[PDB]
Amino acid sequence: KLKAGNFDVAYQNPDKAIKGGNLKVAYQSDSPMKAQWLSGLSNDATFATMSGPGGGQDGLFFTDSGFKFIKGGAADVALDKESKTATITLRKDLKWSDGSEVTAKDYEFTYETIANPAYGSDRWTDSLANIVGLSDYHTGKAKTISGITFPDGENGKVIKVQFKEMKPGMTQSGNGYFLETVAPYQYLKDVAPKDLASSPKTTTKPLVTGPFKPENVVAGESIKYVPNPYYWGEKPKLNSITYEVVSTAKSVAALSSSKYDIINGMVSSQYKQVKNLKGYKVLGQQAMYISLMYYNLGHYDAKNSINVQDRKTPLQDQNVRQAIGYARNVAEVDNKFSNGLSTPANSLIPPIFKQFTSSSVKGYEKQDLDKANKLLDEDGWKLNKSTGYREKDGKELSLVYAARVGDANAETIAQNYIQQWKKIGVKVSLYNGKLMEFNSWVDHMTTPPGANDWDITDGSWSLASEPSQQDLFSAAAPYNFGHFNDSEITKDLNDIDSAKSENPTYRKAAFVKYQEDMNKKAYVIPTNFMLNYTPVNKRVVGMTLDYGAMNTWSEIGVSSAKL
Amino acid sequence: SLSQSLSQS
Repeated sequence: KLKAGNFDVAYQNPDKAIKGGNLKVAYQSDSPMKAQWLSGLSNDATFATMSGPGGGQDGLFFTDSGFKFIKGGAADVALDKESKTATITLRKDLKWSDGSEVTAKDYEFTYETIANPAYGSDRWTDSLANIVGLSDYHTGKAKTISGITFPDGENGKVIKVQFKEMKPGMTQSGNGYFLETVAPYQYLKDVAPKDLASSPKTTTKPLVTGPFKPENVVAGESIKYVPNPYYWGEKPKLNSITYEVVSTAKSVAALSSSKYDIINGMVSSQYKQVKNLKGYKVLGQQAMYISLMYYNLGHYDAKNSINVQDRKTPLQDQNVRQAIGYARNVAEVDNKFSNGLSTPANSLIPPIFKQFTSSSVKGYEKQDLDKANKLLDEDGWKLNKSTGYREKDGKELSLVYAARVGDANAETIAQNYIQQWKKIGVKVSLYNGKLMEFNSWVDHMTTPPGANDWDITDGSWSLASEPSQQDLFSAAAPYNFGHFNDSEITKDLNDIDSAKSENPTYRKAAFVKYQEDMNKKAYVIPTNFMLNYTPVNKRVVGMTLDYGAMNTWSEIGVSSAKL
Repeated sequence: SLSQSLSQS
């Protein structure tokens, strides 16, 4: 029995919030915190979440619950179809936490932190190539970005962005075609680009725009947030918020002891323990999330920003990629371990995207060992009965699986897949014989040109809030970890965001074709959709998961003091 | 979220 969104998104607390209070929040992470306050230089969900009280890496725009931009946040955005432009207007009273002004240059500077390769960002995308002049800036052909202009100068509040083509997602946060954050140029301008990611000024001592500012950061561990007096909006109720990492093994005990009021990111396997805690209300919602299995198919040319699908491997054969997908027992694993919160995915577009997900698309959600065996046969991988593995030209079908650390069942689940692959005559071993630590895995995946010492890996994403996956899979994106490059897929991705896709009927058809083609080519295999849950101590007032709730850090409080 | 971010699980 899969649980449905029949969780509550809000804890509607009838007790009044006090003036002051010290809220304690944790993110479940077995890896150390990676503090990076600049959105362009940060790749991980853990810190993006922990940065929330500080403004979420200085996000600019408010949205509704469907992620559509609305007016009244730190900035407004207006589109003009026929000029092919966006105009971003920063609030007159938008300030940094040192009291300095947020200006137009701070918005343009975000684009430089990603597009100028001297900063070492991993967030270049083909989506950004759609801004006039930005590709030429990115390659060093131009020293400025011609498509970004300032109607009232660099120290004004207005920025105009010129596009090559408009994209249907532009009405929605997470679209990727224009950026949504500011970076404090006056604070950071003297830091050499290569040094910016490791500077105290982007790690332990940042400037921020949110309702709280990080008074202290303990590297790898925690943030002490206090109210930011220069915040333009609603003054917070709380005196402080501490935000800390907590290990998977210590999470449940930290709720029993009231150490944390809220823990974010808790694994499906712990839900049975958490649901029984009388001092807590458990909130939940469909996760803006996908997990997937990647195949290593090439390398990344960083100088020229292109994934090159040139790796010599049996995984270049579609039948082999498909077989390895069909062999997994994802449903069996989810049924045993996930407490009904993980559902085997049929495609890469998760159910939260209700219009553009396709429930009738068939993927690898059902194990089919017979089909897997047939595919390998027909591709010439014949079973050596003496060994129980398949061969070609005396070469064994042997692969390396870079499985990751996780919860108490991670090694068991990885081994369960290795055993399923043995049933289809594929020999699979763990990378260096053990599960990979997360921060190490991220480095291994993102560092150009890519490694050649793995074949299969698992990734999972806190997805951008607009369903287009250009920024996961486009030919120029370092986030395409397996480095596939396929003209059919590139056309599919582009068609989803075409002018014709301003019509939602046409865009739906485009999303369906993309979902089908990705499953057929099998460069990646969708793994799981999830429901997320969040325990909240009963003393917390004004907590809600509603995606349309824009002022929660200012509104949230406590009804009694912590012991 | 406003961007794609890598999750530990």
